[PDB]
Amino acid sequence: MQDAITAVINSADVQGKYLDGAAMDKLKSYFASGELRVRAASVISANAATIVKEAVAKSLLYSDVTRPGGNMYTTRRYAACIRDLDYYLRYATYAMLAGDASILDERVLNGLKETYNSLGVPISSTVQAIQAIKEVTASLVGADAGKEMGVYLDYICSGLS
Amino acid sequence: MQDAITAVINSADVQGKYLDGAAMDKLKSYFASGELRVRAASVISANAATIVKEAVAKSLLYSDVTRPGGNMYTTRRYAACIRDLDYYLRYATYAMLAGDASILDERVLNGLKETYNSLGVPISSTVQAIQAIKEVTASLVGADAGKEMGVYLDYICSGLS
Amino acid sequence: MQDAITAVINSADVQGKYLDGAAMDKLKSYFASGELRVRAASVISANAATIVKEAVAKSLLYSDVTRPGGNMYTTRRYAACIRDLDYYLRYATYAMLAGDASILDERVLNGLKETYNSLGVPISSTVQAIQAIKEVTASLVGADAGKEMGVYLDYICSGLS
Amino acid sequence: MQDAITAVINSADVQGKYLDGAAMDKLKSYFASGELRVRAASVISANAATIVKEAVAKSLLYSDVTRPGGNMYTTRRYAACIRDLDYYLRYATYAMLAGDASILDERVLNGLKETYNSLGVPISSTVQAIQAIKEVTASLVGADAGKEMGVYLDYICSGLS
Amino acid sequence: MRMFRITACVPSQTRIRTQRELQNTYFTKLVPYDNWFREQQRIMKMGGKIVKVELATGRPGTNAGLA
Amino acid sequence: FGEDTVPYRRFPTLPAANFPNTERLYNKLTKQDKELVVPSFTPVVKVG
Amino acid sequence: WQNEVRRFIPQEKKLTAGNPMNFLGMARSINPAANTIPKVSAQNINIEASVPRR
Amino acid sequence: SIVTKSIVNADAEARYLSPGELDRIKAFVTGGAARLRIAETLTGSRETIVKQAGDRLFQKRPDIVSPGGNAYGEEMTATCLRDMDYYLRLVTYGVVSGDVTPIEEIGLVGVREMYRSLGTPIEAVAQSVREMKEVASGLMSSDDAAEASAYFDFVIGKMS
Amino acid sequence: SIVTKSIVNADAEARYLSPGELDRIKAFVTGGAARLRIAETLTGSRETIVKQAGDRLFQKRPDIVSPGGNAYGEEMTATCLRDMDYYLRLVTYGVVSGDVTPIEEIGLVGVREMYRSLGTPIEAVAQSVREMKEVASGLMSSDDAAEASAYFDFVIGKMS
Amino acid sequence: AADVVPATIARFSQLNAEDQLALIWFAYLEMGKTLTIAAPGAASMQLAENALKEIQAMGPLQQTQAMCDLANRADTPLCRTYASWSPNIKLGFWYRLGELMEQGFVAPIPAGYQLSANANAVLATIQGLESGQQITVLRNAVVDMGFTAGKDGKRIAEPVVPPRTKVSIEGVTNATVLNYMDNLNANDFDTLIELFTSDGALQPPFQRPIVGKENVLRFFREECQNLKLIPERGVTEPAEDGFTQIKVTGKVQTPWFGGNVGMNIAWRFLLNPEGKIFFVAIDLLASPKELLNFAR
Amino acid sequence: LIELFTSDGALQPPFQRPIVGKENVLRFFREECQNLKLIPERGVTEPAEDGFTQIKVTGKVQTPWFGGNVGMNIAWRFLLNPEGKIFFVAIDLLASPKELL
Ligand SMILES: *[C@H](C)[C@H]1/C(=C/c2[nH]c(/C=C3N=C(/C=C4\NC(=O)C(CC)=C4C)C(C)=C\3CCC(=O)O)c(CCC(=O)O)c2C)NC(=O)[C@@H]1C
Ligand SMILES: *[C@H](C)[C@H]1/C(=C/c2[nH]c(/C=C3N=C(/C=C4\NC(=O)C(CC)=C4C)C(C)=C\3CCC(=O)O)c(CCC(=O)O)c2C)NC(=O)[C@@H]1C
Ligand SMILES: *[C@H](C)[C@H]1/C(=C/c2[nH]c(/C=C3N=C(/C=C4\NC(=O)C(CC)=C4C)C(C)=C\3CCC(=O)O)c(CCC(=O)O)c2C)NC(=O)[C@@H]1C
Ligand SMILES: *[C@H](C)[C@H]1/C(=C/c2[nH]c(/C=C3N=C(/C=C4\NC(=O)C(CC)=C4C)C(C)=C\3CCC(=O)O)c(CCC(=O)O)c2C)NC(=O)[C@@H]1C
Ligand SMILES: *[C@H](C)[C@H]1/C(=C/c2[nH]c(/C=C3N=C(/C=C4\NC(=O)C(CC)=C4C)C(C)=C\3CCC(=O)O)c(CCC(=O)O)c2C)NC(=O)[C@@H]1C
Ligand SMILES: *[C@H](C)[C@H]1/C(=C/c2[nH]c(/C=C3N=C(/C=C4\NC(=O)C(CC)=C4C)C(C)=C\3CCC(=O)O)c(CCC(=O)O)c2C)NC(=O)[C@@H]1C
Ligand SMILES: CC1=C(/C=C/C(C)=C/C=C/C(C)=C/C=C/C=C(C)/C=C/C=C(C)/C=C/C2=C(C)C(=O)CCC2(C)C)C(C)(C)CCC1=O
Repeated sequence: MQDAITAVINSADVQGKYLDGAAMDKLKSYFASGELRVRAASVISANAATIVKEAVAKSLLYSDVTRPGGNMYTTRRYAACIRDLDYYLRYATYAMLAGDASILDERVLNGLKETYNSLGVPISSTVQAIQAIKEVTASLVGADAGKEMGVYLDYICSGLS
Repeated sequence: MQDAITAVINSADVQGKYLDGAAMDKLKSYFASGELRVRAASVISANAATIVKEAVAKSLLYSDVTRPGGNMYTTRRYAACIRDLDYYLRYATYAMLAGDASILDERVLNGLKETYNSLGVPISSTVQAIQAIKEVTASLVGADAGKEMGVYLDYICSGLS
Repeated sequence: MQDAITAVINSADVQGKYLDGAAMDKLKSYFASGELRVRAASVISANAATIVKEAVAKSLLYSDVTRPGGNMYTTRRYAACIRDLDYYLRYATYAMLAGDASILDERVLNGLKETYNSLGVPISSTVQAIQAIKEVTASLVGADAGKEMGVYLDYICSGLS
Repeated sequence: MQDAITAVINSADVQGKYLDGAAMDKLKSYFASGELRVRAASVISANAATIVKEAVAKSLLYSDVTRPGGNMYTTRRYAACIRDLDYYLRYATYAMLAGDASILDERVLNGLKETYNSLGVPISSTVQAIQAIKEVTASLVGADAGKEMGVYLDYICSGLS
Repeated sequence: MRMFRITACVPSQTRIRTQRELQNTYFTKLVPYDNWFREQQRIMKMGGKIVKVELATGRPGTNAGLA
Repeated sequence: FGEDTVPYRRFPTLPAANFPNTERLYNKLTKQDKELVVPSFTPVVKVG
Repeated sequence: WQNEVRRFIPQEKKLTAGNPMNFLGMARSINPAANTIPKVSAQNINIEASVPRR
Repeated sequence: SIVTKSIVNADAEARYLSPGELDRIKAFVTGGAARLRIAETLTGSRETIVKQAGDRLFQKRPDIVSPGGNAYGEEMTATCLRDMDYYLRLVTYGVVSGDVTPIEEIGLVGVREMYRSLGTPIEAVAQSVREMKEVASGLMSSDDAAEASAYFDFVIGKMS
Repeated sequence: SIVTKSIVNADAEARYLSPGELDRIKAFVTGGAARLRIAETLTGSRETIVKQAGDRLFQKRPDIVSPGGNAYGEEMTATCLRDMDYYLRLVTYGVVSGDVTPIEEIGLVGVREMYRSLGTPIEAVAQSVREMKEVASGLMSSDDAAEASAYFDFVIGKMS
Repeated sequence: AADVVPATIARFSQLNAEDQLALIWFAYLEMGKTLTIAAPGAASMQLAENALKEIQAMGPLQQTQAMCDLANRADTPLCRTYASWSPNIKLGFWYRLGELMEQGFVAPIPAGYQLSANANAVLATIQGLESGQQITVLRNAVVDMGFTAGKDGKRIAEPVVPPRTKVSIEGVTNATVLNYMDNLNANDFDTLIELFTSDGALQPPFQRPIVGKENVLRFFREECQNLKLIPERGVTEPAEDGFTQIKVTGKVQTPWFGGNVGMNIAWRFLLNPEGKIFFVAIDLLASPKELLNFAR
Repeated sequence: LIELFTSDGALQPPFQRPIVGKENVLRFFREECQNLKLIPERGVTEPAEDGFTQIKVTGKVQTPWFGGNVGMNIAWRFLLNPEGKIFFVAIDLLASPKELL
C-alpha cells in the first residue's frame, strides 16, 4: 500500500530523479496534516463500536434486510455485517492516516465486488451504511478530519459502485 | 505432456494397434537425434547461469527496461526476471531432450500471458530475452542443436505473445 | 467531454450549488487564457502540416524503428505513425482550446494503450515522439502556450504509459 | 519470552503484590540501560555477518574441526555451523534488548544440548566459537554494552554445557 | 534419511480447548533431518518445552551416504 | 490445523479477495479446467 | 544560400538518470588505481604447510 | 514509510493503531523538518559524496577495479558509480520516509540474486556503502549524521 | 551411487526396481572398470591437474591473488590449491559412484554459504573448475573425456 | 625458493621488539613503491575503528607507549583488543597507524631514525620476495604481536624514548605575538591567559568568535593540544586607537580542526595599544583541497 | 548568479565551514544571503596551484550580514577555475574594533 509520503517517493522514483523542492513541499504538507490525521485516528479508534452502532441504527435497522428472509436476518449474518462495517471503518481510518487510498483498493476493495455478488449482499445497502458511518464520524471528529474520512469512505463506496 | 516417443506410443494406442512402420521410422529418427540432444542438454546444464547472464547482458541489460519505469527496476524485479529466465531455460532444455513442446505448453502457456498482463509485464522485452537466450545457447551448443533449441524457444515466445 | 467552463458548471451542478467565488475566479482565469489559447490554436493550425514532420525527424528517423523489423517500417506503417502523431497534435490542440483534459480522457487514451499493445507498436518510442513534438510545439508557440501544450502532451504520455 | 519489565512484573505477581520500591528501582535501571542496549543492537545489526565470520576464523578456521573428519567439515556442515552461529548472534542480541535470559532459555537452549549430543556436534568447539563471537562483539560495541553481551553469551555457553 | 524423534510438551497459552489434547500437548514424533530445524523453531516459538530429541534414524557424522 | 487435525476446506474472511479466491478454487471439481483462478494480484502501486 | 544537410545519424536520444553515461565522466575523473599483475605461478608452492594451519 | 509500517502492523493484528504507534507517527510528522533538511543535504552533496566514496572504496579494494574485477575499466567503474548513486537515492528515500520499507522494496530484495548473477562482490558493495556512510557522516551534522547512519547501517547489514 | 539413487526412487514409489533402474545399474556395474581407470588416472595426475588449472585460473582472474584479495598471500593461494584438490577428489568420487550424490552432499550443499562467509568469488571457483575440466580432458582419454566432462559440467553449473 | 617466506618469518622472529617495530615502519615507508600496496577494504576494519579512534585520541607519549606495548606484547586492554583480532585486522590496523603517522594524526617516529642491520637485511629480503610471500611474511610477523593469554615472553622490553625554540616571524617581531606563538607551540595557555587581556576575543576557523577569558581558556585546554605552529612571515600595521593589527601566515604541523600537517594558516591579531591581544582570528586559506568542509 | 559557480563549486560563509554542492550554494543564496547590498573597494589577483586563479577582493558591506551593519569588510577569496567558473568562494567578515559578534 501507498501513503502520502511513499506516494511522493514512488512518483519521483518512477523517473528516478531525487527529491526536488516540489517533493519536499508535498512532504511538508503531509506533515502539517499529520496532526489532524493522528487526532482523528485516535478518536475514531476510541469510538469505533459506537460509530458503527449508530450508522447501523440510522441506516439498516428496521427494514427488509433485517426482517426474516432478509440478508441481515440470521444473527450470524448480523454479526457479519457488524464485522464488515468495522472493517470498512478501520481501513478507512488506515487510508486517512496514510494520506493515500491505496490500501483501500488493495486490502479492501480487492475482490469485494465478486464477494458481495456471490453472497447476495445488497451493494447499495452497504454503500448507504458506509455514508451513514461517514456522516457519524464526520460529526464526531469535526469538519476537516470528517472531510478526509468522508473522502476515503466515499472512495470505498465508489469502488463498490 | 508428451515427447515424440510417447506421441507415437499413444497415437498407436488410441487406435489400439501395435507399432506400424511409420511409428518405427519416427522412433528411429528420434533415436538418431538422440546423443545430439543429450549432449546439448549436458552443455546447457554446464553453463546454466551463463546463457541467461549473457542473454540479459545482450538484450535487456543497460536499457530503459532495467531503468526506472522499465519493469526490470529494483533488485526484486531484477531477480524475478532472472528466475523467469531460469524457468524458461530449464523448460527449453526439457523440451529439447524430450522432442515435444507439450511440457512447455502444459507448464508455460497456461495462463502465462494473462498473469504477465496482470503484472503489466513487457511481452516484447520478454521475447527479446528469450531471443538472446537462443543465441547464447546456440553459441555454446552448435548449429543443429542450437537450431532446435531456438525452435523451442521460439514456440515459447509465440505462446508468450 | 467538456471544457473548463462546462467542467465547472458540471461540478457545481453535482454539488447542487451556485457558481460561488471559486467558480467565478476559475471562469475568469479561463477567460483570460482564451486569447492565448486562440492565438496558439491559429498558429498551430498554420504549422500543423509540418510540425509533426520536424518532430518525427528529430524523434524517429534513421533509427531502429524506421528500418525493416522496426515497427515504423513500410509506407503503410509510417503513414499510420504520422497519422497517429497528427491525431495527437489535433486533439491536444482541442484540449488546449477547451482548457480541460476530458477530451483526451475519452477520445484519445480510451483504449489506446491496449490498442498499441495488441498492434505491437512501440509505446516507449511513441512517448519519445510525443515528447519531441512537445519541444517542437513549445518552440513554435512560446513559453506559456508551450507549457500548456506540454502538460497536455505529457498527460497523454502518462496515459499511454 | 520475557524482558526486564515482564520479569519484574512476574516476580511481583507470583506473590501477588504491587510493584514496590525495589521493582521501581530495577525498572529505572532497565530504562536507563535501554539507550545503550539499543545502540549496541544497532551496531550488531550493522555487523552481523562480519562478527560471525571473524569469530569462526579466529575460533575454528584452519583447525581440527574444519579438516576432513571434523564436524565442521564439508560444505553442508560448514553452512550448518554458520547458520547456528548466526542464530546465536541474533538471539543474543534479542536477549540484550530484552534485558532477560528467558528468551535464551525457551528459544535457544531447550532441545539444543541434546540435539548436539544426537548429532555428535562438538560442544567444546561451539563454546569457543561463541566466545570468539563474544570477543568480536565486545570489540565492536565497546566495554559497556560488551559486558552484558558477553554475559548473555556466557549464559548461552553455560546452558549448552 | 536420518530422521529425528522428539518428545515435546506444548502447553496452550491462549485458548482453553474443551476436547482432548494430550495427543498434541505431549507427543513423540519422527522428524526428518531437513525439517528438524524448522520444526524446532516452530515449537519453541509456540512455547513448547523440548523434553527430548534423538537421532533415531541415520548415523552421526556421516560424511557421505546420508539419504 | 495443529499437530492432529487433517486439513479441511476453510472459509477465511481476510485478507481481501481470499474468500472469493478460495470459493472459486473449491467450487470446481478436480480437473474441471486448466485456467488460473488467481494467477497473481495486480498491485495498485507499481514500484519503480 | 546556406543549406542544412541532415545526416544519417538519428537525433541523439537525451541521456537519462538511470544511464551511467553521466557517470562516465565522473569515473574518468576518478581514474581508479588499478593493480599490477601478480607474479605468482603456484608451482613452487606446496600444499602441506603453505595453506594456513591455525 | 513509518506510517505504512505502523498501518501494516495494525492490520496484521487486526486492530486500530495503538497510542504508542499514534504518538510515534505524531513525533515523526512534527520532526520531519529535520529529516527533509538532511535529505536535502545529502541530495546536494550527492556528487561529491559519491566521488570520494568510490575513491575510498577503490583504494580499500582495488581488485574490484583491477584486472579480473567486476568494474575493471572506466566504463564499468562508471556503472559502479551509477549503482552507488542508486543506493544514495535509496538512503535519501529512507530518510524522508522514516522507515526502511522503501529501501527493502527498491534495493534489498533479491539483491543477492542480482549481485550473484552479475558476479559483483556483495562484500565490496557493502564496503562501498560503508565508505559512503563514513563520508556522509563527515560532511553531515553529527546527530543528523546518526539519523542518516541508521539507514546507511541498515543497507550495510542487508548487503552483508 | 546410482544404485542408492535407484533404491531411493523405488522405496519412494513403494515398488521394486523397474527395468530402467535395472538396466542403469547393469550398465554402471559393467562400466565400473573404465570408471575406476578414470579415477586412478585422476588420482595419479591430481597435483599436475590442480596446479595447471589453478595457474590458468590465475591468468583468467589475476585479481583473485592480487593484494587485498581472498587468495592474496601464499597462505591464501595454497588454500585455493587445497580447495581445488578437494573438488578434484570430489569429482573422482562422483565418477566412481556414477551419480552426483556425493558431490552434492560434500561440496555443493552449503557451499554458497561457506564461500559467502569466507568472501570467496564462487564465480571464480566455477571458472577454476572449468579450467580443471580442460586440463583433465587433455590429460585423459577422448572416449572417457565426455563422461568426465558431464560431471564437470554438473559441478560447474551447480556451483556457478 | 620455496622456504623463502618461512625463512624470512624466522628471521623476523629472532629480532627484538625495537627491530620489529622499526622494520614494520620502514616496510610501510617502502610500501607501494617497493613493497606490496595496501587494500584495507578486504579486512573487516569496522571492528577496528574503535581502537583506531581511541589511539588517535590518546596523547603522543601514551600513543608511543601503547605502540611499544603492542610491539612487545604487553598486557594492556588495547594489546588484548589487537590480539583478539584476525591477522588481516592486525595488518590493516598497522597500516592505519602508518597512514595516521604520515598524515600527522598520531605521534610520528623520531626524526631521522635508521634501521638496524638485521632488520635492514630482512627488509631487503622482503623487497626481493614476491608480493604474495611479502604479505604472508608481514601477516605472520604481525600475528604474534599483541598480548594473548598463554605461553609467551619477550627478552628485553623496548621502552618508550623519554625525549622547543622561539618562533621567527618575517616582518613581525612583536614580543607579545612571539610569546603567543612559542607558548602555543609549548601549550602554555596558562601563560597566555594573562598574555592576552581579559577580553578573550578568539576566532576559531569556520566559527564565530569566542567571548570571555574563561571561554578562551576552555578552548585552549580542550581543542588546542600539542599543536605545532610554524609561521612563515608577518605584517604589522596600526589599527584604530593605536591597536596593532598583525597578520602572520605560516603552517600548522599537526591535524587541527580538520587541518593538514602542512596548511596555510593565517592569524589576524587586534592587539591592545597598551594591553595585549584584544582579538585573534585564525583562517586556514583554501586550495584545491577541502576535506574539513561540513556542507550544511 | 550561481552559474558562475563550478559544479564542484564551494562557498565558505563567515564563521562557518565550507559548503560544497551546487544546490547547497543555491540554498545558501536563497535562505541566507537575502536582499543584501555590498560595496567592494579594491582587490588583487594572482595564479594558484592546479591552474586556479586566486583573487582576494576587499569591500564594505552596507547590509546586515551576520552582524556589523555597514561597518564590516567583506573579503571575497575567489579560487576561480582555470575555465573561469568560481571553484571556491570564501566570504570573510573582517571586523572593525566593534566586538560582541
Ligand atoms: C559498485 C559499488 C560495485 C559494482 C557495480 C556494478 N553494477 C553493475 C551493473 C548493474 N547494477 C545494477 C543494479 C541496480 N539497478 C537498479 O535499478 C537497482 C535498484 C535501484 C540496482 C541495485 C544493474 C541493474 C546493473 C546492470 C546495468 C544497468 O543498470 O542497466 C556493474 C556492471 C555489470 C556489467 O556486466 O556491466 C558493476 C561493475 N561492481 C563492483 O565490483 C562494486 C562493488
Ligand atoms: C524477465 C525475464 C522479464 C520480466 C518479467 C517479470 N516476471 C515477474 C514476475 C513473475 N513471473 C512469473 C512467471 C512464471 N512463474 C512460473 O512458475 C512460470 C513457469 C515456470 C512463469 C512463466 C511469475 C509467476 C511472477 C510473479 C511471482 C514471482 O515473483 O515469482 C516480474 C515482476 C512483477 C512484479 O509485479 O513484481 C517481472 C518484471 N520483465 C522484464 O522486463 C523481462 C523481459
Ligand atoms: C507513430 C508515432 C508510431 C506508430 C504508429 C502506428 N500506428 C498504427 C496503427 C494504429 N494506430 C491507431 C491509433 C489511433 N487511431 C485513432 O483513431 C486514435 C484516436 C485518438 C488513435 C490513438 C490505431 C487505432 C491503429 C490500428 C489501425 C490502423 O492501422 O491505424 C500502426 C500500424 C499497426 C499495424 O499493425 O499495422 C503504426 C505503425 N508506429 C511506430 O513504430 C511509432 C512509435
Ligand atoms: C581459490 C581459487 C578460491 C578461494 C579459495 C579459498 N578457500 C579458503 C578457505 C576454505 N575453503 C574451504 C572449503 C572446503 N572445505 C570443505 O570441507 C569442502 C569440501 C570438502 C570445501 C570446498 C574451507 C572450509 C575453508 C576455510 C579454511 C579451513 O578449511 O580451515 C580460502 C582462505 C580464505 C581466507 O582468507 O581465510 C581461500 C582463499 N578464494 C578465492 O578468492 C578463489 C576464487
Ligand atoms: C557451529 C558453531 C557448530 C556446528 C554446527 C552444526 N549444526 C548442525 C545442525 C543443527 N544445528 C541446529 C541448531 C539449532 N536449532 C535451533 O532451534 C537453535 C536455536 C537458534 C539452534 C542453534 C539444528 C536444529 C540442527 C539440525 C538440522 C540442521 O542441520 O540444520 C550441524 C550438522 C550436523 C550433522 O549434519 O550431522 C552442524 C555442523 N558444528 C560444529 O562443529 C560447530 C561447533
Ligand atoms: C486443576 C484442578 C489442577 C491444574 C490443572 C491444569 N492443567 C493445565 C493444562 C493441561 N491439562 C491437560 C490435561 C488434559 N487434556 C486432555 O485433553 C485430557 C484428557 C482428555 C487431560 C487430562 C493438558 C493436556 C494441559 C495442557 C494443554 C491444554 O491446556 O490444552 C493447566 C495449565 C498449565 C499451563 O500453564 O500451561 C492447569 C493449571 N492445576 C492445578 O494446580 C490443579 C491441581
Ligand atoms: C594489502 C593488504 C593489506 C596489508 C597492508 C599492509 C602490508 C599493512 C602493513 C603496514 C605496516 C608495515 C605498518 C607498520 C607501521 C609501523 C609503525 C606504526 C611503527 C611505528 C614506530 C614507532 C612510532 C616507534 C618509534 C620509536 C620511537 C618513538 C623512538 O623514539 C626511537 C625508537 C623507535 C624508532 C622504535 C591489508 C591488511 C590492509 C588488507 C589485506 C591486504 O591484502
